[PDB]
Amino acid sequence: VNSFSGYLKLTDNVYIKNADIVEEAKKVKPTVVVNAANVYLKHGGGVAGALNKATNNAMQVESDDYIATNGPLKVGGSCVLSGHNLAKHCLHVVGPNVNKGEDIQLLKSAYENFNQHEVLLAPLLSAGIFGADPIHSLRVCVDTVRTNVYLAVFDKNLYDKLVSSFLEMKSE
Ligand SMILES: Nc1ncnc2c1ncn2[C@@H]1O[C@H](COP(=O)(O)OP(=O)(O)OC[C@H]2O[C@@H](O)[C@H](O)[C@@H]2O)[C@@H](O)[C@H]1F
Repeated sequence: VNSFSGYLKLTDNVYIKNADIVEEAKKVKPTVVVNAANVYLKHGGGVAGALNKATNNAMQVESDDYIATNGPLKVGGSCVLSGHNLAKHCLHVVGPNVNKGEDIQLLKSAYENFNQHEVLLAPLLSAGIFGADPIHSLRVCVDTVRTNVYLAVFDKNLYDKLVSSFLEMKSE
C-alpha cells in the first residue's frame, strides 16, 4: 500500500506525475484517493466519472446512499467514503465551479481537506469541468497542503506546461 513510484518532487510534500489517476490507484493501492466532486456526489465526466466507472458504479450507489442520509456537501467541503477496489478510502472534495462564478477562494478550503490525511493520491481540483486555471490549482495545492500529495496529471502536454509554470513560480 502507498507504493508511489516515478513522481517528480516539487516540494517536500508535493509530487507530480504524468499518469491517469485510476491506473495509479490500481498500481499504488493508496490509503486515500481524492475525487474532484460536486456537492451532490453525482459523478459526471472528469475524475469522478473515471473513478466511478472503475468501481463498476459502486461509487455512485454509495454516494447516493451518503447523500440520502446527510444531504449535499458544501462547496469547499468533503466527505470520506469507501475506496472500493481503487483505494482504502475516497476523499470526495468539492472545489469551486468557477464556470458558475462560485468563489475561487473556496479552492483553498477544498485543498485544506487534504491536511486530514497523511498521504493522498489526488488530481487538480476545479481544473477541468469546473473551469479553474490548472496552474492556479497547482499553486493553491502546494501553498495549502502540508501532507504528502501525489498529483496525477494524465495529459502529458498539460503536465509539461504545469512543470514549466511551477519552475517559473518557485523561482520568481
Ligand atoms: N482520469 C484522470 N486522471 C487524472 N486527471 C484527470 C483525469 N480526468 C480528468 N483529469 C484532470 O483532473 C483535473 C480535475 O478536473 P475534473 O475531473 O473535471 O474535476 P473538476 O473539479 O474540474 O469538476 C468537478 C466536476 O467534474 C465532474 O466529473 C464531477 O462530478 C464534478 O461535477 C483536471 O485537470 C482534469 F484534466
